[PDB]
Amino acid sequence: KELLPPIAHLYELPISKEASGLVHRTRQEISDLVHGRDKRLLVIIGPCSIHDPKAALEYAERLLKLRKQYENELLIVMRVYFEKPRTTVGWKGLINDPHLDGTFDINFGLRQARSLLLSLNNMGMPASTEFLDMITPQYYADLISWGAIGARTTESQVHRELASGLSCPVGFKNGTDGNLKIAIDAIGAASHSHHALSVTKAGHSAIVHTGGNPDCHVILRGGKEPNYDAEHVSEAAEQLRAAGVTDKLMIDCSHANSRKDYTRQMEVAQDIAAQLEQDGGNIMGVMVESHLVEGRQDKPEVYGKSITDACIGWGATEELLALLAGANKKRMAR
Amino acid sequence: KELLPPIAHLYELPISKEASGLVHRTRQEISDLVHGRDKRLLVIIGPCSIHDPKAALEYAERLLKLRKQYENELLIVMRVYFEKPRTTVGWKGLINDPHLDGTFDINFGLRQARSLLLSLNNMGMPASTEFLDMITPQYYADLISWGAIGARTTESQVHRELASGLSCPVGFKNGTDGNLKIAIDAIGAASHSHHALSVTKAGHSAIVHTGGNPDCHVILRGGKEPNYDAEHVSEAAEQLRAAGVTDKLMIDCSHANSRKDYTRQMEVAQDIAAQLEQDGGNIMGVMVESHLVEGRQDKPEVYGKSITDACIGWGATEELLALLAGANKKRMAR
Amino acid sequence: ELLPPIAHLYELPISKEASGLVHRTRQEISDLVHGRDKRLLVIIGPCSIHDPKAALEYAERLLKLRKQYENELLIVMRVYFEKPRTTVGWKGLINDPHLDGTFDINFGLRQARSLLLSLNNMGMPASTEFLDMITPQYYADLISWGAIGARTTESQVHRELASGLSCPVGFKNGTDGNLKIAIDAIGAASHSHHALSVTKAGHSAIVHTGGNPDCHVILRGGKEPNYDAEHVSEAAEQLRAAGVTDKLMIDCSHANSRKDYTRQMEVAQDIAAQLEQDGGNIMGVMVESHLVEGRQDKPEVYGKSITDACIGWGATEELLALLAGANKKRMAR
Amino acid sequence: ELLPPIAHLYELPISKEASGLVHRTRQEISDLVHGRDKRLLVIIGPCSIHDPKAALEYAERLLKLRKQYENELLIVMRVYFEKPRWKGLINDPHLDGTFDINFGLRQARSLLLSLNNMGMPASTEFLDMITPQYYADLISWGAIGARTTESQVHRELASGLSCPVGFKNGTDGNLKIAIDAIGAASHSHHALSVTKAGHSAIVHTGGNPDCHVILRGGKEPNYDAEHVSEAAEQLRAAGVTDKLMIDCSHANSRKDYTRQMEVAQDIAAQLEQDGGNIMGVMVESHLVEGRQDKPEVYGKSITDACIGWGATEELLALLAGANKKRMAR
Ligand SMILES: [Mn+2]
Ligand SMILES: [Mn+2]
Ligand SMILES: [Mn+2]
Ligand SMILES: [Mn+2]
Repeated sequence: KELLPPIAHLYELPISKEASGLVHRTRQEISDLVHGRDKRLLVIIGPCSIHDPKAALEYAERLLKLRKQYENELLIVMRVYFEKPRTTVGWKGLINDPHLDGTFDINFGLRQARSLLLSLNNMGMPASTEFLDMITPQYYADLISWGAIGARTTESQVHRELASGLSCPVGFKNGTDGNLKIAIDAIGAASHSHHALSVTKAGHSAIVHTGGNPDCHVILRGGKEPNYDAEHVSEAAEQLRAAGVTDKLMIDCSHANSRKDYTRQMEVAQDIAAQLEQDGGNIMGVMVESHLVEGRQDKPEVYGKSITDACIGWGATEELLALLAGANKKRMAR
Repeated sequence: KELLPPIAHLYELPISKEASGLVHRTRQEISDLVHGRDKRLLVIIGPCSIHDPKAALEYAERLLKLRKQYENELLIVMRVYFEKPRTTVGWKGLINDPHLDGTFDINFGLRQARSLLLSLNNMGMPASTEFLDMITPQYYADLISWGAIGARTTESQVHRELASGLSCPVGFKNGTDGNLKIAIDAIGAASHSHHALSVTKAGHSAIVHTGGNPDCHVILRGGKEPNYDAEHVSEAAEQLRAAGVTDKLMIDCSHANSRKDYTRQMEVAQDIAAQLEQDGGNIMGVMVESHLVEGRQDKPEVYGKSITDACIGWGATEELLALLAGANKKRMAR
Repeated sequence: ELLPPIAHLYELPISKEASGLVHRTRQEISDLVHGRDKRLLVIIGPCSIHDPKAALEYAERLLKLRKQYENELLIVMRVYFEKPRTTVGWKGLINDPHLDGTFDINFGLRQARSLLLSLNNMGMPASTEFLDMITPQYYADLISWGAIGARTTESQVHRELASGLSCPVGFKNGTDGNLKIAIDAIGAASHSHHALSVTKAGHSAIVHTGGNPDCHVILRGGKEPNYDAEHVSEAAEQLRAAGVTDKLMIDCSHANSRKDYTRQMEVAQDIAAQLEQDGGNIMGVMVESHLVEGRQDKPEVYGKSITDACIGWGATEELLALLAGANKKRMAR
Repeated sequence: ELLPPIAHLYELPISKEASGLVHRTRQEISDLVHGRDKRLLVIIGPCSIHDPKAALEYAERLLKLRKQYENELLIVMRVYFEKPRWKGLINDPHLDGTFDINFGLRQARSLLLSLNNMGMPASTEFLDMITPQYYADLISWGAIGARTTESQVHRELASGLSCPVGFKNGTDGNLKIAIDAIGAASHSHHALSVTKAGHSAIVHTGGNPDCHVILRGGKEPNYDAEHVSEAAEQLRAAGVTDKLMIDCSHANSRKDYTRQMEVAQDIAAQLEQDGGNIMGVMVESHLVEGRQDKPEVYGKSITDACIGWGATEELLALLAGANKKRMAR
């Protein structure tokens, strides 16, 4: 199959006025969190990965009510990640393999991804994703209010350059090691201007002079040990001030910080709430892996149940958000 | 100024019949080493970085003599790296900054890199390089007999896919932590077939189905602790066997193993040499950083003196190669 | 920003049934060009397409005649998107799809492919004029017979294009009355060429064409009209002397009709008589027809040309029954 | 695999001096088209270029006459790579039927650049929608063939070119097609083209205000005073420049090279009597006269027969002398 260029997809699914309005302001609102001008708490919450658009839309419908209810405390954004990167061997995600049958139908996957994101934004839910790849971003980055670079790629030069060219805030994860320095450096690198090689909306390789991305930050996501608590937060903030970059950071309640057990996500959030109640001046956000139904499954049999990492279910998601708004209500009052 | 596609470079500088046979043959020869079919020692030696083609060619002429001289003991290949990754400080290498003046001139830079490579293979010197991104390899991979993926991108899914479609053998580095698993996972992923995005010789994005690369292997390059000795090699080999991948590996004499001191490359070589005399079954090659003149300089004033990592000079290079040839002749005769 | 053909092919893939109609009809026409079959090819429909709704209603009506007369005539609809005008005027549905002087080529190519896919799906093959080297890729797969413009029959690059098409192509005699250029053009179109063109992915490239063996001539007047037996017999002699097929198409409209739509029927009558007598050299005719007769400067009335004047449906029924009847007798000898 | 223009522009960028010469020659020919200068444009040289060595040798000689006659004639070399029919130098640069277009475009661009750099401006016929951008930048004057003057896509092409362009009457002898072609190419167009990078694209051309007609025979040869007055009328009637070019070879010579001089004589006399509407002539000329089927003799055509150098000297002197008088009055 010939790969369709971005312009093909952009022509069928142009950004709407409302969607570009929401991306613009959500980007702006998050910038304010990164630089300490607003004290609301970014919450990146949703499925480990998107495998069904229908489930994703219903998830977004519920999430949206809670984003509106808690809007003075939290800034809620949906995880719309298309894949779980592989150490090896599972399913590569919606874009790479949208039919979940090992066919590669990238053209269909990118169309479906663009469509899901346009629809979420159109209903009022801004969206987040991880940019793995140097070529796919162009397809839907205009519908993204916040991007991640993963633990496995935060050290990659071309990923740092990718980030320097995006128009959304970007979070960089510490190494699968626990190494924070690679993420701090990455901030350095992404904030500067670069002469990169990328591919245009028309599908041709090209030189792009990036403008630098001034709204990057660190994500604490565990390593050898969990790095979510106050002491790890304090040490990180120190390192961040020493490199002269922002000391506002995000914490991932999931992955290595929950030690690969979804039931511990709540416990990590409880620890974060307590830091917000005492002080927690260095935290601008959190990350949660959440779905309609808890746990995981190998085959997409059950509706709204993850097929990559296990997630908490809707019930626990309600509790968890209520917990963080409350604790953040108090921090914003001091 | 606009970016030229690989076909423009291939039309000025087509691969000669001699270079392509030299490449086909050297790749096959290295595959024999990776899979334990031959017991010669692969030796990847040469400047930390190429900043001058003239000095580079003169280096190769001398190195060519030793390659012939030790051809029954050592398989010698020139290091032809166009940069040292640098986290935000200094010269971006010869492809990005070919004029060494801080400008960016990638059309000139890719042209000059291909020229050099074409001239090295025509004189009878095979070449090795590090593939950093997904776009530039297409400009000269046909001239490369062995490649490396940088420690910084070892975990990167997109670099693993890159390696899976390269036709040369590829070596992957243990992590900046001393960590071997990530290199072994990389061999895993790079040996499989992948559906990925890349850019054709014509400069267009496209879907590629890679065939998988069977000749990948590990490179031991230190972590917090140097990892060139018997014990580390023994331990490395076990992990490799337990993962069902080749237990033949390469050891970096430079950088962390040298404790970042160019005067210690010889020490590490000695240790490797004693392993070869004794047993050394699991060693298939070594990396060495070497130039016409020893040391380093901040600015490119002195002819044939590195402006990136410090290198051993030509004299010490002859002594080291002689030491390795002699040790390996002994291994080969048992 | 111009979208490559692959973008339109992804949204509007050719269906199996369209695929089979195109294939079948190109072969069927091929047999007319080379005299293996004696049915009369009729290219018929509006001068230009300005409204897909009317074109669809027209195709529906035509399809029924296509079947009624299926043993005497091979009816293929005319789906031209413009009349080339040597003065100011509407640039046609591909360039100006919105009919407001806008240029919106993406929308226009998409709409053209869609109409053409809809027509093949309903069971009506389609013909068109290929006017340039770039747009045909977007829908050539949906076309059973093509024409090269009278203005481009001498153009080497348009001859190279015909050599690459997989449908039969017709070449017109020169506004002069000139037949040599069409004969030369068949000459050239039948050979392999190494030309430059644009790929499905939107890139310039070298293509090696295989030759198009199913080309033929179209008689479209002077100067003086050239549809009668005397002109026909003369064309055939030259075609033979050139060693190319001596089966030809005659255009009932335009200059052969003295630029008057009410005279298309008279040209058809004369062709009917020739078919009744002998007319062994005629393999097809061309007719400008719409739902309603005539023309109008603005698109005010439904199914009425805004380019050249066409006969209406009433006259269309009459003209076709005449050629079926007359060709029935040809085929029975 | 077709290289894009940018690959050839990267190897062979226009020099400071070539840029100057092109801009100046377009501007000077423009002056002839619009009646600010009364020199005679002479488009002269080989029928087709099949050897760059010969072409550079010919240019070297033509240069000397371009200087000698710079106050009377504006001499521009004819650098046409083919004759519509051997498929020409760009298609078949090796003259062996192997179609190495990449080599042929490169060699085409190289020769053009050398010619400009030696002080010799250059003209060619744009046949094709895709090739022009590989070297339009080195051309001071373009032609559209009689066989494409009616083509809409070739009119649009000329609409986007920065050099004056001449349009031929048809193989008819039909002038109206070249007249409607000026109208069309003078307007702005939304046409499809190919970028310097090799991708198809929408380009909005700005219009070409320096176009004009080329009289090149019928029918009956159409070079004389009467035929000229007839064309002028129609051109004025059509509201376009009544200043035109006359081809001395091809139809107007009855396909006879020896007769080229004859046409030039008629033209000279008009230039002396009055000849106000003539701004240019075209002549087919090589180092050696005649023609050949195989390229065995150096400097001799293998498409249309040309005059040799000796006759070129005479034909040029005759046109300069005649035009000096016109410019005197
Ligand atoms: Mn996950
Ligand atoms: Mn180094
Ligand atoms: Mn018409
Ligand atoms: Mn000629």
